[PDB]
Amino acid sequence: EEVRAEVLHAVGELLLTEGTAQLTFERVARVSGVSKTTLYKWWPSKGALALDGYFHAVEDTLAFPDTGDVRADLLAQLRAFTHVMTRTPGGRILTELIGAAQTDADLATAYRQLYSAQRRALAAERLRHARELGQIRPDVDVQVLVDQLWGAVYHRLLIPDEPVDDAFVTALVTNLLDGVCP
Amino acid sequence: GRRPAEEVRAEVLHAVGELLLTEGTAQLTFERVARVSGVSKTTLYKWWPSKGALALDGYFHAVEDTLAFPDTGDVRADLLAQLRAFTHVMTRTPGGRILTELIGAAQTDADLATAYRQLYSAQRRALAAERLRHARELGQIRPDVDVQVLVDQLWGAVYHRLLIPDEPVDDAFVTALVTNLLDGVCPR
Repeated sequence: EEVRAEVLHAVGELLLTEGTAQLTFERVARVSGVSKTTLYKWWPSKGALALDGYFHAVEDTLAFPDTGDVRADLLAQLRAFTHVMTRTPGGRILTELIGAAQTDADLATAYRQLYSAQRRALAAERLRHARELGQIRPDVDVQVLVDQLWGAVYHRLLIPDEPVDDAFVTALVTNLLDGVCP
Repeated sequence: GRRPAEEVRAEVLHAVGELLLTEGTAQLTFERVARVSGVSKTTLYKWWPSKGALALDGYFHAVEDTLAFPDTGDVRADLLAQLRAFTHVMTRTPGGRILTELIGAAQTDADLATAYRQLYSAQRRALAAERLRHARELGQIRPDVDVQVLVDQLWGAVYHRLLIPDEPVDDAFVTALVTNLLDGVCPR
């Protein structure tokens, strides 16, 4: 049934208020409905459950605006993205998961299937619409842009040699849209 | 001192890089390095307080020459040449896996994360930012551009696609990273 909803909802609230440290099947099984091998059938791991619950928890906050101006909408989405990544547990949640995935193939697969593939598709989609209105050159690969935008933020988060601030986010978009050469 | 002592440090670092790149990080041990180099563990422990620091320092010096920045006066050509050597190292060498797994472990090991920056990433960044600032000083990059941001939009973009492979890391990807940035992605 759609009972998968109540679970995701519970997991989402937990993740956004305290991270994954105490995210257990037992606890989730109570706060919501029933475990009964269910959670295990739907979600084979703690990471799977975390990823699924996380995706749906930030889905709306991270949705792309479409007011006709790619610059403004990209800035808007990236700023909502950086707020989630730097002001809520979202950043710590994803970096830990990304970290663990480097030596756990199933978790890596789950990360892409329950979170990253969809996020990238959502970004590429908004980018394609701009590319249609001729706001982005016809020969530009939108998937590359995703890595040069959100990817860049992920990078500073994973390897914090430099801070993720609004100036950073704004330069990301401006450098790309206007180019860095004279 | 810093001569016969630095020579010794270099030999050890060379041994570390050789072992690390052929056998992987799990195989790297102080006992193994000491045996292979002929230098006592006592000395090793003094220079590298941990296995993490040992691996990172050896790794940085093993790829240094290969990842050095050409400085021919053509930022586009030099950037493409460096990103391609970088891509080769990260995808066609054990180096890619070695580094990504250290980045992964660093996510839950504060000390390793600190060593990763001090012995590898901070210096890689400075090397890249330096090449970029040079291009800016020569006028090939707008003077109001923050080169540190560019670092994340080039190498950072590669690391990202490498850490989470939803898309492939090939030459087309590499070339697009540079053209998008240098030429911009908006018409005209």
